Amino acid sequence: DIVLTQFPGSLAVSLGQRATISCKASQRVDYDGVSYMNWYQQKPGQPPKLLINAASDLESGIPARFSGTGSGTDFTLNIHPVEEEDAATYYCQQSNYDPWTFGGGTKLEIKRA
Amino acid sequence: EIQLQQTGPELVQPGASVKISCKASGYSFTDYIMVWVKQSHGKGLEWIGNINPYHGRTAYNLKFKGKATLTVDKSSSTAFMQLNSLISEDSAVFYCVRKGYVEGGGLDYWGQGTSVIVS
Repeated sequence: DIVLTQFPGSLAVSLGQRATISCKASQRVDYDGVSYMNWYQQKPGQPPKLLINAASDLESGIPARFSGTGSGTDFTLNIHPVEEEDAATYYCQQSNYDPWTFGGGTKLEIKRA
Repeated sequence: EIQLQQTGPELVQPGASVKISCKASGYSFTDYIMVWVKQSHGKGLEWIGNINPYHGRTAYNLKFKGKATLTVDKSSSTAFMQLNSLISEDSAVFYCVRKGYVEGGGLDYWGQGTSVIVS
């Protein structure tokens, strides 16, 4: 099965700065120019929340400071500028083949005074 | 608004089996597949398997083959999952999430989750 690997596992970024979260697939998750990579956000004590589907489509209601890019086996989630409510854990997930798989997740921390 | 009401918390003794559920609403139940996920304590998620509620079709992650069985009941729009041979390591949170195969390919709405404790 296609394994997803997220780097790093923890990240600390300053308010107003850019956070870049990477996700590597073991095999290509492309099909017809459509990358089947999704991104979810999970805050403590809460179920995961969908942010982007199909690599770069922002789900409605999600702030435009979030964006996703990539194709083939390399994908990134970008948050710029990062805000305080963005402290959470982020997971990538592919839907190209079975079984469906998620990356290990990356915890984002905000640096303040 | 799509709604995924899951069953409540469970404490189970090793060797036996629970049978959580998850009632859907807010869309036609048979239009989308129901996928299940094990969110073990303090870690990342694990896919368990999906089911097409229309024909009952099913596909599992192999690490959970033989442990979890997915079923559905259309008349009451509920997807239930059963876990057997339960053991200390099965202690975790289990979510049911809806997947839009013919809508755009996203697991759009998750349920709040069920906490199973084996002990």
